[PDB]
Amino acid sequence: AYTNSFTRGVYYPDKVFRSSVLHSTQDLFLPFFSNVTWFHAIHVSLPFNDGVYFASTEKSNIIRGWIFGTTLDSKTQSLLIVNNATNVVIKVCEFQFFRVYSSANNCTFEYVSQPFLMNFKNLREFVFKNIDGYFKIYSKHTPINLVRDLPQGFSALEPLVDLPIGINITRFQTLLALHGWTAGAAAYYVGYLQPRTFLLKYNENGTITDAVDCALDPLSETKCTLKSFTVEKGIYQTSNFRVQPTESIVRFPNITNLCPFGEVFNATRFASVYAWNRKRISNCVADYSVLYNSASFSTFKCYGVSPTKLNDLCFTNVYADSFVIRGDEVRQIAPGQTGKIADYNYKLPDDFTGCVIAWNSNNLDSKVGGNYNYLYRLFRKSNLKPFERDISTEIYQAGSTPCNGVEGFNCYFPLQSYGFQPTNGVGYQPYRVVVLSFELLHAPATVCGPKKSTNLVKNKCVNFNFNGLTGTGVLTESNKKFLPFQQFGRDIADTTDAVRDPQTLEILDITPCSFGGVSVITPGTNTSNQVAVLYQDVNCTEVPVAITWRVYSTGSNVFQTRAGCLIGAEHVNNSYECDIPIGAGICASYQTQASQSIIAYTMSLGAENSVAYSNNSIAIPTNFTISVTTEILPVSMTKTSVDCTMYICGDSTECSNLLLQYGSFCTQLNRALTGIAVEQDKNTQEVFAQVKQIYKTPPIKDFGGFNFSQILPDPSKPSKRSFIEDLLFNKVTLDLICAQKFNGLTVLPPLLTDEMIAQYTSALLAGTITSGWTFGAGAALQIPFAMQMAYRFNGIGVTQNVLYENQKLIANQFNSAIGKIQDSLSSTASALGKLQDVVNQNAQALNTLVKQLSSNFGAISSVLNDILSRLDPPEAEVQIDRLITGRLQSLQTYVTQQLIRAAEIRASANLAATKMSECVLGQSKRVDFCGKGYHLMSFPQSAPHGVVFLHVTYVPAQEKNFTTAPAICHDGKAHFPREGVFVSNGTHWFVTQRNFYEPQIITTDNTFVSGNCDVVIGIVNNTVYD
Amino acid sequence: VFKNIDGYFKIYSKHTPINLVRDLPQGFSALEPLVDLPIGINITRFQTL
Ligand SMILES: *[C@@H]1O[C@H](CO)[C@@H](O[C@@H]2O[C@H](CO)[C@@H](O[C@H]3O[C@H](CO)[C@@H](O)[C@H](O)[C@@H]3O)[C@H](O)[C@H]2NC(C)=O)[C@H](O)[C@H]1NC(C)=O
Ligand SMILES: *[C@@H]1O[C@H](CO)[C@@H](O[C@@H]2O[C@H](CO)[C@@H](O[C@H]3O[C@H](CO)[C@@H](O)[C@H](O)[C@@H]3O)[C@H](O)[C@H]2NC(C)=O)[C@H](O)[C@H]1NC(C)=O
Ligand SMILES: *[C@@H]1O[C@H](CO)[C@@H](O[C@@H]2O[C@H](CO)[C@@H](O[C@H]3O[C@H](CO)[C@@H](O)[C@H](O)[C@@H]3O)[C@H](O)[C@H]2NC(C)=O)[C@H](O)[C@H]1NC(C)=O
Ligand SMILES: *[C@@H]1O[C@H](CO)[C@@H](O[C@@H]2O[C@H](CO)[C@@H](O)[C@H](O)[C@H]2NC(C)=O)[C@H](O)[C@H]1NC(C)=O
Ligand SMILES: *[C@@H]1O[C@H](CO)[C@@H](O[C@@H]2O[C@H](CO)[C@@H](O)[C@H](O)[C@H]2NC(C)=O)[C@H](O)[C@H]1NC(C)=O
Ligand SMILES: *[C@@H]1O[C@H](CO)[C@@H](O[C@@H]2O[C@H](CO)[C@@H](O)[C@H](O)[C@H]2NC(C)=O)[C@H](O)[C@H]1NC(C)=O
Ligand SMILES: *[C@@H]1O[C@H](CO)[C@@H](O[C@@H]2O[C@H](CO)[C@@H](O)[C@H](O)[C@H]2NC(C)=O)[C@H](O)[C@H]1NC(C)=O
Ligand SMILES: *[C@@H]1O[C@H](CO)[C@@H](O)[C@H](O)[C@H]1NC(C)=O
Ligand SMILES: *[C@@H]1O[C@H](CO)[C@@H](O)[C@H](O)[C@H]1NC(C)=O
Ligand SMILES: *[C@@H]1O[C@H](CO)[C@@H](O)[C@H](O)[C@H]1NC(C)=O
Ligand SMILES: *[C@@H]1O[C@H](CO)[C@@H](O)[C@H](O)[C@H]1NC(C)=O
Ligand SMILES: *[C@@H]1O[C@H](CO)[C@@H](O)[C@H](O)[C@H]1NC(C)=O
Ligand SMILES: *[C@@H]1O[C@H](CO)[C@@H](O)[C@H](O)[C@H]1NC(C)=O
Ligand SMILES: *[C@@H]1O[C@H](CO)[C@@H](O)[C@H](O)[C@H]1NC(C)=O
Repeated sequence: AYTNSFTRGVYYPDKVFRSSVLHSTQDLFLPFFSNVTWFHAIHVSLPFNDGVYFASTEKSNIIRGWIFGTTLDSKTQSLLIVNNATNVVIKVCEFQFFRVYSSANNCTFEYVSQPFLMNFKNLREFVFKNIDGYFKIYSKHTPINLVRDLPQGFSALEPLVDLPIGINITRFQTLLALHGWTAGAAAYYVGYLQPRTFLLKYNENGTITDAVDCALDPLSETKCTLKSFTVEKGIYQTSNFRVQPTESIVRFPNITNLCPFGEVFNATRFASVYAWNRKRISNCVADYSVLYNSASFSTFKCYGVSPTKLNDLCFTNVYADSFVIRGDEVRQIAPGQTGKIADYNYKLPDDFTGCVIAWNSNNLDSKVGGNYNYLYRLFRKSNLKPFERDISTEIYQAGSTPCNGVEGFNCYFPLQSYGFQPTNGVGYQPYRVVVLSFELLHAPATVCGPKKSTNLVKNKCVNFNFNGLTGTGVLTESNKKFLPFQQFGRDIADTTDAVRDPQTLEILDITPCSFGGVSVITPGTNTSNQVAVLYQDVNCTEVPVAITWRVYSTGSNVFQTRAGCLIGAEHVNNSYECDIPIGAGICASYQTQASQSIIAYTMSLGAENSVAYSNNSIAIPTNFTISVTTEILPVSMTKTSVDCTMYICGDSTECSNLLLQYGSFCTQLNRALTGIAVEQDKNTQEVFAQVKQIYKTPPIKDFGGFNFSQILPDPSKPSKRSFIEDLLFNKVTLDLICAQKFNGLTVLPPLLTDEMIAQYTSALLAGTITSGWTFGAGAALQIPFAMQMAYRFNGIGVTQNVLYENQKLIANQFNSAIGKIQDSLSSTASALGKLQDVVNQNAQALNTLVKQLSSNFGAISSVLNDILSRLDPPEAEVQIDRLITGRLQSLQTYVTQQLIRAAEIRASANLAATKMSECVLGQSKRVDFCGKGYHLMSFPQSAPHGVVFLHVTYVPAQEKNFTTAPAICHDGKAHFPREGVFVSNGTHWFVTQRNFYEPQIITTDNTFVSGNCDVVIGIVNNTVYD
Repeated sequence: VFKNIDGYFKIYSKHTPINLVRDLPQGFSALEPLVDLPIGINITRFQTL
């Protein structure tokens, strides 16, 4: 039987308390939704690889006992756990498989301890792990409902005990004791752990409440990468994919330059004993396999080198000595061994980096009468130096008297050769011995081996090697024309691009295994859980054959695009607004095409339109909308202060004295940050403090129907802000601050408090609504808001009569616009994106800075205190200086990023100051500067580290067609409109303003004369009143 | 071209026909490598036979 493990196989990774923190771990866990074996134990009257997760839900404690080992037959040590009524007993010994075991031999360690395990069934979760000879056991007891077959539910297993088990473990078994055998059946669950990366969520109590398997599905991969349980709708770049190579191929030239070492093995007569000949070969190829294949031998023992080792080791100055010796003298030449021949004929150095090969030579050297030609000398002045030969025939005085002349009593220089006979000498028969030594100690290398190659593969990623040039990828037919001296080809980027086969002189291109970006496209995690996967710049004929999660690699949804391919969304022919941009004009959405799914499509650039252009057709608007639009501008950012001493050094005197050497760097960093903070204050002053005096709105708020109650301050609230200002303040969200403060990263408060910023804004509002643009230039001059509105209308080329004749309508439009602003700000949280993401950037920068303190930067650890405690000053300081360099580099990176961010914030603040000067303090003519349409006025509103402009704009609407002429000819002379345009309703002609349909009688006042009507193209005929 | 670097003695050569207007005419050509020998001896002075 089998089933799926939903949320089981989770434990506390280490004995450490945490709280309200999402922690990422890499350890042995049971993967989520895994193939868990449902065992049933029934009587008729398992491999332990990378830990085991064991679950039991049976009653009456029926399942009692565990076995772990490699053989479990008392040949090798075994681990056994057994439980009964009162306690639990553990052994690690060789038990012969008390019905459990027969005999106890070689027993070394046993453990006796507290009990572990004490119709609603209960789960008894156990986890067994074995790492570097340490066996950790984890457990948990959880009563549940009846049956439920591994229900939905999460809980982690606390550790109980760890065992120092020093034996290889391969298989584990369960045992149980039963009460004539009673018939019975039971059930348990077995799961296998893998090296996985998990994300654990800790509650306020520090209990692991929930987990995410990062390496299960793309959605959980995005969850683990963002370190959050909720993922906002969009596209997120996850870990990069690379198709792995298939095999390894090695290419070398054909076999050349052979060592003729067979001939010296096949020599008719070998070198003498006392007069051994020394020989050296180099610059060829030798093998040991063929050496004992062609020339078989049985008497050989080698010192310091493995028989297989000689084949791959590359010689320059190898010493070879071959001679015929007696079988009993074959083993006597070993260094430090005493003997007549060793001390007076030939011996090897103590540091003999070599080995001996011996074989029989009786049948090739011995005669019937004996070979009396292998003469030697078992007499010398002393123990001769290693690798020395002597042929000087000086008489040796062996006896007590100076034996001189031809001979003496038992005195002679040479000795008669051994009676070398085939059968008579049992171990005295001659043997040929060759001693090969390789005490090289030299730069050149000559004699290594044929350096064997393998078969050639093509059109497939491989680990290719060409005469030491190593790489990975596919090979293809080469169009390059090499030259005989050229071997491989490089490109502009100094990388290998084409290589020639050293065996046969054919050349192939090199292209490493195709790869690209992996992106996950998701809607809101709350909205849905199905995701799409984008493979960037990879042809998706390759990923399906590349089928760690590869479930989606052979999905029925594949769409190919310029950006790459998309899997998990269906391409559709119709075009919508872009929601999630994919790239190269492809956008993804989540909709029902009634079941909802992810789709991909070509983005629409807006509704198709054809402007009704003609010779003489104009469209004139007859109505307008007073559109009030919010423009959010960041003005300042959180003024940050950092002290080197607190951050870089954990209040250590030694670290402080080592850091004082970098005083220049620290003063530069402090100067840069102080400059940034003073610049933030200057930004706020330049944007807001543009008024010499603080103006006050009158108690009578009568502005000809315009209602400024939502933007003017309300005395009720303690901080005298407005309704809209309060909404903006609530929308932006401004512990980790305590940790930042404790690590020496402080936030200096702005010079201007939110109260005085609101007071500056209120002064600007009062000046704007009571004086208009005049308070910007010089002394504030009072003017009714109606006539200021008439002036703003006159500014955009609309005659002031329009506003006075529609005063109530414009006032109602403005009020409804403010109402819509209030509703939009109250409803959605996406309004103040810019200020919120600025705050998020600053918070992320500070969090990254605090997190880099965990990096060791190649030191022993990331904490100075343990370094000081565990190290004597010199090694302590040689670690601490590296740590200081790392942390100073992190601080420099932070300060540089802050300088660039402060430059962009200063650009935004200069733009905000320009907008306050040109939109608030006056009416701007710059198109689309102070909002979309014809700008009328603006209202500043303070917001957390920024400003909001309520750009009031005139937008024409309800346009209609008219017939138009460039000029009028009345009395043979052309007439032109003073300021407006000629239009005809079909019968009569009229002069009108260009932004509001208002026809007027064509008279001498609104028109001026110029030349005659035979030059202007498109002039028409009409009459002009005096 | 005769070189010796890290005990490795390298020979480069090239063969060109000329009308023998005069010694070392105007022209461009490179010397393709022929043989490198791992000699590893001291070279300071050289002579032509
Ligand atoms: C220019 O556009 C104005 C709207 O942008 C438009 O105002 C609209 O006028 C109509 C009729 O005068 C109103 O319609 C409603 O009138 C009353 C409420 O006052 C209702 O009882 C009726 O049933 C009807 O629904 C609109 O309410 C009003 N819109 C606004 C925002 O006030 C002007 O009339 C237009 N001017 C010209 C010259 O076309
Ligand atoms: C300017 O606009 C203001 C908001 O649109 C408006 O204030 C609003 O006034 C109305 C009635 O005058 C209030 O409506 C509520 O009045 C009482 C309050 O106890 C309730 O019992 C009623 O049921 C009703 O809900 C709004 O509460 C009030 N809104 C705010 C935000 O204060 C001003 O009156 C407008 N200015 C002028 C001159 O009229
Ligand atoms: C195009 O514009 C024409 C010029 O304004 C317009 O003609 C005008 O039409 C109105 C009635 O629709 C006339 O108004 C007078 O009508 C009678 C005439 O006897 C009087 O008794 C009334 O009291 C009223 O004053 C205008 O007299 C007339 N303009 C002229 C100069 O005669 C056309 O109707 C417009 N046509 C279209 C299709 O838009
Ligand atoms: C964290 O543990 C505390 C106990 O130390 C929990 O507080 C009690 O929880 C029980 C069961 O949930 C309630 O019956 C009590 O009313 C709680 N006591 C108090 C004073 O609130 C607390 O609920 C746990 N928190 C979480 C998130 O599980
Ligand atoms: C897969 O890789 C590229 C990328 O799609 C393929 O190149 C396209 O091939 C199709 C059909 O032959 C053409 O219509 C496109 O114009 C090609 N585009 C580009 C950018 O090259 C290529 O044919 C496929 N196979 C291989 C081996 O690359
Ligand atoms: C001005 O007149 C033109 C043409 O007389 C109008 O354009 C037509 O609009 C209708 C529906 O909007 C289409 O079915 C026609 O194909 C259009 N014709 C042309 C030639 O473009 C235009 O709508 C009129 N202007 C306004 C503001 O309505
Ligand atoms: C505007 O009216 C004038 C006359 O009042 C037109 O001028 C005449 O045009 C015709 C045809 O080209 C000529 O035969 C006459 O000789 C012109 N008379 C004069 C006095 O110039 C003129 O054509 C009209 N405008 C247009 C655009 O037709
Ligand atoms: C579990 O594995 C067995 C054999 O290894 C297989 O027969 C069975 O279908 C698998 N079950 C699941 C749910 O994958
Ligand atoms: C449990 O078993 C141990 C030995 O394995 C023994 O010492 C102990 O007496 C047993 N207790 C009971 C209650 O069976
Ligand atoms: C294991 O026990 C056997 C007795 O059968 C003994 O010969 C051997 O020396 C023991 N080995 C160890 C390592 O204790
Ligand atoms: C290597 O030997 C093979 C086997 O016949 C031959 O085809 C190939 O041409 C040889 N290459 C060289 C460089 O000798
Ligand atoms: C996700 O949707 C739920 C309702 O289904 C809503 O309560 C929640 O606010 C949404 N998430 C976010 C981040 O707004
Ligand atoms: C888009 O239209 C073409 C023909 O115009 C058709 O072949 C194709 O199947 C359509 N796309 C989809 C996703 O059905
Ligand atoms: C626009 O005026 C020119 C001037 O001669 C004329 O040729 C053209 O036909 C006119 N356009 C149309 C659409 O009639």
